Amino acid sequence: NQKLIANQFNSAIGKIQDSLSSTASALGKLQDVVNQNAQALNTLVKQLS
Amino acid sequence: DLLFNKVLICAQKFNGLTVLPPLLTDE
Amino acid sequence: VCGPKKSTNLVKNKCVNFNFNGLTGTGVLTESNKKFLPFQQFGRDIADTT
Ligand SMILES: *[C@@H]1O[C@H](CO)[C@@H](O[C@@H]2O[C@H](CO)[C@@H](O)[C@H](O)[C@H]2NC(C)=O)[C@H](O)[C@H]1NC(C)=O
Repeated sequence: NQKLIANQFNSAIGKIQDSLSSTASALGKLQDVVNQNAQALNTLVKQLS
Repeated sequence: DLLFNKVLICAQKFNGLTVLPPLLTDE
Repeated sequence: VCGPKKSTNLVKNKCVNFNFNGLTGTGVLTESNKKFLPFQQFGRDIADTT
């Protein structure tokens, strides 16, 4: 099944490409880290007021 | 590139809040 | 209402100790491109600092 397997693989990779291009929330785990640190700094800076 | 494209600093910095660069660059 | 202070020449693009009508701090004064409304006397950043 080498030809089929290569096709299924290549297709699956294409699906990843499209899923990432389409769904903004896909990387929520990394964005959440960025957001938590941004909030921590904004909170720290606002305390000066 | 898709991952990178998907995922204020002056106002913060001015209070003694700097950000250090990573040792290993994205490249 | 201000005390009898003498004013100095305005200095730009240099690190100075400034006092603007009672507002004090240390920094570099540059020409701004901000559109202050006729009634606004000063501005603030996201941090809510002058
Ligand atoms: C195993 O499943 C794959 C699909 O995952 C079958 O491949 C498809 O076969 C149909 C015809 O019925 C084609 O129209 C599709 O284009 C084929 N897809 C791919 C990726 O090649 C495969 O024939 C099945 N094998 C067996 C023994 O049933």
